[PDB]
Amino acid sequence: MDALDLLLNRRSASRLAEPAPAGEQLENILRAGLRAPDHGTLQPWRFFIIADDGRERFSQLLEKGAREAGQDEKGIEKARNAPFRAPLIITVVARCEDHPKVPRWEQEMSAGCAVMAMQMAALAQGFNGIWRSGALTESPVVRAGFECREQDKIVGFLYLGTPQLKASTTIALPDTAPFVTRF
Amino acid sequence: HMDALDLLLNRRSASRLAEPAPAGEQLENILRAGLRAPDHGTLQPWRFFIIADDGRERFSQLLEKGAREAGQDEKGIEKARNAPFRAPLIITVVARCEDHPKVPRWEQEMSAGCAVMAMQMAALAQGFNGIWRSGALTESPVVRAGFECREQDKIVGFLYLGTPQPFVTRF
Ligand SMILES: Cc1cc2nc3c(=O)[nH]c(=O)nc-3n(C[C@H](O)[C@H](O)[C@H](O)COP(=O)(O)O)c2cc1C
Ligand SMILES: Cc1cc2nc3c(=O)[nH]c(=O)nc-3n(C[C@H](O)[C@H](O)[C@H](O)COP(=O)(O)O)c2cc1C
Repeated sequence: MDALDLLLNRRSASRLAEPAPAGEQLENILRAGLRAPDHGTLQPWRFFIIADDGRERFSQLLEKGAREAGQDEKGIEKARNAPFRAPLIITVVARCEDHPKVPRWEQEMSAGCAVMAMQMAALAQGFNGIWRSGALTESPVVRAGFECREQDKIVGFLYLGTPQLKASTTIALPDTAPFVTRF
Repeated sequence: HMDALDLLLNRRSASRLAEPAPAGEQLENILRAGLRAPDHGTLQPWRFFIIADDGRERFSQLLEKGAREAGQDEKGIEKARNAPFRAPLIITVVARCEDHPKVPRWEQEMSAGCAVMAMQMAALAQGFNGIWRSGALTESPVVRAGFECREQDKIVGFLYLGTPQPFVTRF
């Protein structure tokens, strides 16, 4: 795949199935995330790989978080079923530290950029994924499951796999006119 | 041209930048890359500002004003005013945020931040490069007013552009 083409046509996929990226292709995804821009080279990220019986453990963690948040039956059921929408999930935590010259939001932003880079690396190899978050990124139960300290943040659950639909190449490039001004 | 995977795995920024800046169709490609940022709710929560030629001088004056009104000393004021002349082109990205309970503010800021990275990568993909900068004056009231920021908006980066010269756990 061409680099400019990937960037111009970057699309996510929510319908995902086996096979998951694995072995060297998963390692390529992880290294792409570690190349996220990073003010001060703080490497403010932790990555959790969720696969196989990890998905069942993730289901139990999310259900407990949904119950603890007071969600209704439908929300608890959605949390229970969430991990089985893809064969692999990578949870990205912004691991933040007190650096007076590097604001917290910049460290979080670097972790978020890692998510996007990993989705792009998936796409570049014939896989795809979708960056998901929702209210349970803020659940104490869920954050404790991902070893969050008080200043850390879950910035995404990146669902990964083989997309059921090939990424469309039949769609026009975005229009810049409403978003761009000359300063 | 450039392999997509090699772009991602070897991605690097560049701070030493010179003319020529990307222009014409190559700049348009950079902007279109930013507009493909992941976007929860398709809120399109971004505004881009092209800073070049006389806009660099106007940007310089705005930063100088911000440093001056914050009481910085002469060195800080001069560093602020000189900053835009380190690259032939700068793109300012504003996270233009709206109240949607299903899409918290931080996610919209994230989308705008991802737009910066995508634009930097599009520069790199075309033989240019750049560096995402921010600094303390992104918060300056006069600087935010210069970029039309409402209280809920945020300057997430100044992307300088030109011609260049232990983490993983199994759950
Ligand atoms: C920080 C962040 C959080 C997101 N969270 C969700 C989410 O919880 N659920 C969802 O469907 N999309 C979410 N999205 C949007 C998707 O990742 C994706 O961009 C969306 O499906 C639009 O498709 P596209 O990327 O192909 O344009 C999020 C995006 C960002 C930047
Ligand atoms: C939100 C954000 C703001 C940043 N601001 C600056 C900055 O003001 N000055 C700077 O030298 N680097 C800044 N960086 C880091 C650079 O963009 C770049 O990542 C750094 O020079 C490391 O080079 P590399 O991207 O090639 O790894 C910032 C990064 C992020 C994510």
